[PDB]
This record gives sequence, C-alpha cells and structure tokens, in this order.
Amino acid sequence: MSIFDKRVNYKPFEYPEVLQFTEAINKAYWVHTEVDFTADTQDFHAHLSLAEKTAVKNSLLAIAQIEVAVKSFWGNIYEHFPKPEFNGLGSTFAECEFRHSEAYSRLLEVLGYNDEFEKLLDVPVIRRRVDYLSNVLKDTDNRKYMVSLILFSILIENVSLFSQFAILLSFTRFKGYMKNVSNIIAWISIDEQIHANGGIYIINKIREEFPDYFDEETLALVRETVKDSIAVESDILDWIFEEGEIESIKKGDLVNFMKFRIDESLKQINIPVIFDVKVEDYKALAWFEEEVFANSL
Amino acid sequence: MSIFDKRVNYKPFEYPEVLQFTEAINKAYWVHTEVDFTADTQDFHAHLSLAEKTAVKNSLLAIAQIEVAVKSFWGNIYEHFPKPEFNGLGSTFAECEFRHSEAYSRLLEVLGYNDEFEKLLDVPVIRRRVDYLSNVLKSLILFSILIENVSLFSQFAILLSFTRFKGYMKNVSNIIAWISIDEQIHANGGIYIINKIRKDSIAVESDILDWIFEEGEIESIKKGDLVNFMKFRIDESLKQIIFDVKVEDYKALAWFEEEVFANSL
Ligand SMILES: [Mg+2]
Ligand SMILES: [Mn+2]
Ligand SMILES: [Mn+2]
Ligand SMILES: [Mn+2]
Ligand SMILES: [Mn+2]
Repeated sequence: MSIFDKRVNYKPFEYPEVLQFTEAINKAYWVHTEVDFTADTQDFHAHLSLAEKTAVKNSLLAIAQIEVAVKSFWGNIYEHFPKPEFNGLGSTFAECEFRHSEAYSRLLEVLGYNDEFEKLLDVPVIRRRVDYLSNVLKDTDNRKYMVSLILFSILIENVSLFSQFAILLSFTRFKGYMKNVSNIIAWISIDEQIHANGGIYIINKIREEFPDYFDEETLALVRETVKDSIAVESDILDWIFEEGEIESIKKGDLVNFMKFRIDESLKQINIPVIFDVKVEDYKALAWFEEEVFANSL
Repeated sequence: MSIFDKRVNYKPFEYPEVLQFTEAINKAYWVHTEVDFTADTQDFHAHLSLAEKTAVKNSLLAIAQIEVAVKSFWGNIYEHFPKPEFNGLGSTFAECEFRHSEAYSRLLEVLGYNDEFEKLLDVPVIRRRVDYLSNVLKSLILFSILIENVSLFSQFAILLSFTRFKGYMKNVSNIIAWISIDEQIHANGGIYIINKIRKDSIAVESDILDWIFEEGEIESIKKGDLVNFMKFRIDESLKQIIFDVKVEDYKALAWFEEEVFANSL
C-alpha cells in the first residue's frame, strides 16, 4: 500500500518518523498563559517610537491575519493520508495551531489592536495577500493536493511569518525591549519549524513512493508561485514600516532572509534553488537562530 | 444564529466556557515517555497470579479496543459545530486522544500483549461491543457516556486496585490516573455541549467483566461492585443532563476518586 491508502491497524507504524515530530512538539509544549506582557506594555508605551510601534503592530496584525483563524489543513491530513500516524501528527499540529491563535489573540488584546484586526481587510496589501493565498492553496487528486502541501509548508509554515518573527525579535536583541513577546515568538518559531520539517518529511515520502509526481510542470509552478510570494510580502514589509525606517531591522535584509529560507526549503525537497543568496546577504539575519534559542528558556 | 451556524470571526468567543476544558487539559498535560515501567514488569512477572495477570491483560485489551484506534469524533466537531472555540476544543481533545493511544500502545508493548491485541476480535465478547458501538454512533449523548466515561472507568478501577491494596503496578497507575483525569474533562466537555443543547450498554459491559476475570476473580476488586460503580457513574452523568444505587452498594468503589488523586502527583 501507499501513503494515500488507508491502513486499519494502529501499529506497526508505516511511517514511524511521525513520532519525531510529535515528540518534538510534546517536548516544546507551552501555553501563552505562562507569559505576562505587563513589562512589554510599558516598554511599548514609553520607549518605542511611532515607526517602531507601527512595526510591531503591523507585524502582529500580518501574522494574525493568517494564524488567528480556523486552520483545518493539518487537522484533516488524515483524509488524504489515511494512516494512524498522520492522524496523530495532524491532531498534534492542529492543537498547536489553536495554542498559537490564542497566543496571537492575547497579544492583540493586551496591546489594544482588536479593532484594527477586525478591519484589517481595509488594508490593500492584506487583501492582495488574501487573494494571493486564495490561489496558492486552492487544492487544500493526490497530485494537486501535494503541491498544495508544498505551498502550505514553504509559505504558511516557513516564510510567510518568519520575516515578521524577526522584526519582533530584533527589539529584544538590539534594544532589550519586548522580551516577553519575543519569548512567545521564539516558542512559536520553534513549533513552526517542526511544522515545516514535518511537511518536508511528508513531501519527500510522496517523492520516495511517487517520483513521477514531481514532473517539470509541477516544479515550474512551485518556483513561479514562490516568486510571486516575495513580490507580495515585500509590499507587506512596506506597509509594516509605513511610518519609517527603524534601527533594529532593515527591509532589504528581511527580503534576502526570505529568499534564503525558501531556497533552503526547496533544497530539502530536491527542487532547484531560485535566488541563491550570497553569504554577505543572508548573514545579516544569522542572529535569528541564536536569538530564538536565547528567548526559548 | 445557533450553534450549528458558522461564525467566521475568531473572537469574541460565543461559548467562552470552552477554555475551561482546554486549559484543564493543558494544565494536566503529560506523555507516557515520562514513566518507566521496569518496576511494574518485575511485580507483574513475580507477584501477580494468573487470575491477576489475566485481569490486567484483558483490562488493557478492553480499553485498547476502543482507545487504540483513529477516533475522528472530537477532531471533526467543527464540521457540526462551526465555531472557532469548538475547533480548538476538538483539536485539544484529539491531540489528547493520541497521547492516550500512544500510552496504551506502550503498555501493550511493555507487557508483551501485541499479538493478543491483533487477535482481539477473536474474542466473542469483544465482537459484541464492536457491533454494539457500530449501529450506535451512526451521537454525542452516547459518545460522552460511553466512550468518554464508564466504558473505560470500570477497567480503570481494576488496574488502580493493584496499587491501592497490593502496592503493585504503581507506574501503570500513574498513566491510568492521568488518563482518567483527561477522560473526566472529556466527559464534562461533552456534557457542556449537551446541556447547552438543552440498559444495553450495561449488559454488554457485564459480559466484558466476565471475560476480564475469565481465569477467576481476584482479591483487589470484585465484579459485582464494578457494576454498581458503573451504575453510579451513568446516572450521576444523567443528572448533569435509572440505576438508583444504594450508597453502601457503590461506596465500596468510592476510593477511586481518592486513588486517582494520589496517583496524579
Ligand atoms: Mg477533521
Ligand atoms: Mn499556527
Ligand atoms: Mn504552523
Ligand atoms: Mn482517548
Ligand atoms: Mn477520551
């Protein structure tokens, strides 16, 4: 049988590597109620400029536009991979997403941005992403579902949030502010890396069992659709920094950071690199990995 | 706009009490990898009789028949109650059921009963409950009293009895106590949706009790008290939403709520 065929017996697991992703979530388990944002409200109110206040506010709004919602992809991966492993993997990932949405919802409530979130569809750059995301995940056919799994793992889990993650973390590393928010973002970015790595694993298993599925047309659509994401997210970075340039982080460094992460995801699934970022370009955000590790414990 | 209509916006929560059950699950979070069953294997092999081994074996097998499987009920409650709270409640309970199925799978492996679980459908007593739960559940009312309660709680008491009276299987009792706390939250979560809405099971479960003690009854627990303890938990859950038990009939199994807390921490 294949990965798309239903197996009734619980164990032995046909894909026991699922446990490596679920155990990783279990070991990193966290809830936002372990975090109090009182000190972050005071640094935000007193020690942040308007350009920095807008950078944090539009960052969290852009993340919550995708994350604060009913995300049903992972919770329903058993419908396409009818294995007891992937039901456990999806349930573990779906519960993680509910913890994330509650963490983002609390951030918007504590900082007083619930009103802007309900009217976030009044921003043009947001609807352009909603329209873009409303063409990259429309097959949420096993082969049109797998390319949707590709575009879900490279975007929703790996690069459509991480540029905003780095903006929030930059205030803690370079300014020492927003340390509790950076605590939550660090824990989330670890969960999101486990989600993306789990998607890469499933994609490679489909390639290990169905190598014909990765034909020339599918690779051409993935690389084309990925190139459109950066044109969309570069305009979002413009809207995030709409009140001006800030000292903690630069937009040009975020774009190369976004390009580097995409190529790293394409490498792990044997898809040709698109941008080939230079060392002197992506090392500007090389601090992101160690900053996630610092704000983790 | 009722509970079966899809409210698109995430917050505010129409049913904010959902967070009471998810946080209780979050606070009681646990995995079977925290527990080592080496001390339980030595007591099982040396200090338990054949009737006690069979009681523990068939207890675990009876629980595993329902819990070691793909349980798509809670994971799909958003398709019937399209609210962001219930998708969060369903996902929280669904993940918890995977931690349970993995814990039971480890118990079957640690006690060496994997081949017995493969051939569990050879048991005519197991086939009767499979066919009973088949036409039934063809739902939430039945699901929260059956799967989420005393279709497991009687077998939970059989396992916990060895620790209270004989001091054995303390690590298994750790797993079973944590599971019973999670199951109690799952039942209260189903009852919540049920009062926000607002006989055949006992004969089948008594046959399973006959099969659990097929090699003879044991010292730590008796079948007759289990049926009354079963009869208590059924009506006491019906009060929240038929087998009136006298209290000196059921308080023979009232240490359960006490032994669960002693093995929780
Ligand atoms: Mg589902
Ligand atoms: Mn999420
Ligand atoms: Mn995710
Ligand atoms: Mn369960
Ligand atoms: Mn349950």
